[PDB]
Amino acid sequence: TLPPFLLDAAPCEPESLEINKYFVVIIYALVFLLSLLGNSLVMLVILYSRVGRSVTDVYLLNLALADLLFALTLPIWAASKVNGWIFGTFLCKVVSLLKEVNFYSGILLLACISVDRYLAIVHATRTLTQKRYLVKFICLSIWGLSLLLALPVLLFRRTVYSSNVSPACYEDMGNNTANWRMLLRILPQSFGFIVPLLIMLFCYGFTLRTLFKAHMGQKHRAMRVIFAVVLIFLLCWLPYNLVLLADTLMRTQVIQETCERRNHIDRALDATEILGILHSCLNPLIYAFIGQKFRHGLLKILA
Amino acid sequence: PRSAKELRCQCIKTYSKPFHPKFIKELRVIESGPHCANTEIIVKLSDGRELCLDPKENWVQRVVEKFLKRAEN
Amino acid sequence: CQCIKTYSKPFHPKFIKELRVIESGPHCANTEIIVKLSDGRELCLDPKENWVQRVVEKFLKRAEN
Repeated sequence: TLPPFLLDAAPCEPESLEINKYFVVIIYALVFLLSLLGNSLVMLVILYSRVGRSVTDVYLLNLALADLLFALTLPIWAASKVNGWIFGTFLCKVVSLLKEVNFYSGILLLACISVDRYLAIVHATRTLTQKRYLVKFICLSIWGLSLLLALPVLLFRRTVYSSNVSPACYEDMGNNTANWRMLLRILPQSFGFIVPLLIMLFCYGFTLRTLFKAHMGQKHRAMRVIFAVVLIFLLCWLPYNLVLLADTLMRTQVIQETCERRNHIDRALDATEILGILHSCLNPLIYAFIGQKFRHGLLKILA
Repeated sequence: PRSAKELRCQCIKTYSKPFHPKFIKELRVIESGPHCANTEIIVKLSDGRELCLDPKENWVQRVVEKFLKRAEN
Repeated sequence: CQCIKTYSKPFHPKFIKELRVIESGPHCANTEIIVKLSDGRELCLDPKENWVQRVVEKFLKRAEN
């Protein structure tokens, strides 16, 4: 008849804050507005004149559409972050499908642009360069692959009502949902980070190697642009994937699990999601408006 | 009530030393679901400290049943 | 206390996701039972009602699987 006492076997209760909520709302609204304006301007510049529509123009059009759809979906995500998912199951499914489809499409389009530049520079004089005039079919295939890879979100998502937390547009795959979610996370980290990252690194490394050996007067600017693109992609996507892998390891008990680490991982996940959302706004500047053609077009249109 | 994009179990480990039910005042049982793969039993102690019991261990069922029976009276 | 009124319409236990029991004491007079259902609603159940007692036992037995 002795009190059992407490020896760290206590429920780990999550910590809630409201400043982060207001900051998240402001950041999401700013990102929404910037992405909308930039993507609309890119689309208008490309579509105003049908003269000189090259492969890069098609790629940029597809990328702009993807980013515009992502930004258009953002506001409901911001509201959900504010007060959890109150909008119902059907909207959860549809919005998640749109968001993930556009995310996959954007990443794969960046990879395709990298391959296009590799072919256009490294193999400029060879006969392989002629194989880059299949932009329409390649873009259609990328969109189809994104739609295929986004199916699990559509099929296995609904509204989950928990006790410690507000309702969430989560996945409900049964009593064993955690393991299936961990497995399904393999697709975003393989066809979303690792494969595009390797393709981009290979292509841009060889492109830089060829450029450094040339004697043109414009080598420096192209090299700086390539470095900026690669660093932007890394800064945007590496932290989120690193934190996701850390969470996956923590759940599997490969790394020790404690309340402090869980709270830190949640905070890092939120911060890294906010950080990675900036790609929809930074793509138009990095890929489209850093070129003379688009700037001249923008100047001409305003006449 | 906050919001999170990762749902986790509420108990990391469980108390293992059997103890008399007289020290229990409040009980909570959470069925397994999307949030956690195992049922969770959390009990308040006499002094206010909270504990996580093992849902499948033998003595836990006895203790929970005795507490509920006594409270129901 | 944490409960005021209790539902008077019995419902199938299959919707009960979470259960909580608070014994009477200095804080209140009658033991309180709070159930969180699949649809997000929170209900307070009177321990003295037979249907409440049966539902609690059914939920407890199911949760032990």
